[PDB]
Amino acid sequence: CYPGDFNDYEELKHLLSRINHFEKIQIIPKSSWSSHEASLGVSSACPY
Amino acid sequence: GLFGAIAGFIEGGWQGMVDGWYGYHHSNEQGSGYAADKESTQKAIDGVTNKVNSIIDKMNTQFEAVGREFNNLERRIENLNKKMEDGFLDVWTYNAELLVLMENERTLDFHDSNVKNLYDKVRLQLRDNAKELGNGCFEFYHKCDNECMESVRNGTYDYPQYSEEARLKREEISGVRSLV
Repeated sequence: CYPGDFNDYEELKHLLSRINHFEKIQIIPKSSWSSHEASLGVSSACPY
Repeated sequence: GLFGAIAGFIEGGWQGMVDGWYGYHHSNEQGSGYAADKESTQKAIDGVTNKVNSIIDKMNTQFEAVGREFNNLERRIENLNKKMEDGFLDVWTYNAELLVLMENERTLDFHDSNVKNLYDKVRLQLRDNAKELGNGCFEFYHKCDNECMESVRNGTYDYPQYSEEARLKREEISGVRSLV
């Protein structure tokens, strides 16, 4: 929705050809962001 | 199968005919005995030998696969390579099977006529002079010794030499004398 490109996109989808199930786990909590501001990375390009 | 002979009216082959593929068995005053027809076995071998070398020759250009090495993020042409070689190796494996399956049918039927064409050869020489006994075998009217067997064996029998002899026998086992 925010435009650009997905580097090596097809090589991935192909790798997704062999996978039957994901499990999304949390590697970096949004809460734990230190001395930056994680909350205000939004854009009208991507409306919810 | 197709031609009528092998596993047909000639019920079963003989174990006694050791020297060749098709042949003769006779029975007369002097002896009994088997004798392979070499001429026409040798012609059948010619044709099978040629069939075998026919294939061999036809698959010297068959698809040779030398390998290629591939990267981690080239994964999907690595695959394209694998799809291809697996592809061709399926297409030629099919071919090599189907050809054999097809040539085997043709070969077993080749013998089947070989035998029958032999029989019909014997038959066309000996005509009225012999009885078609109906199981692969003929009994002669005129009594025919070893030297005369050969002629049938080597296809130069002489009808008009035993004619009377034979047709004196036809003349009588027709019960035609029995009116005097």
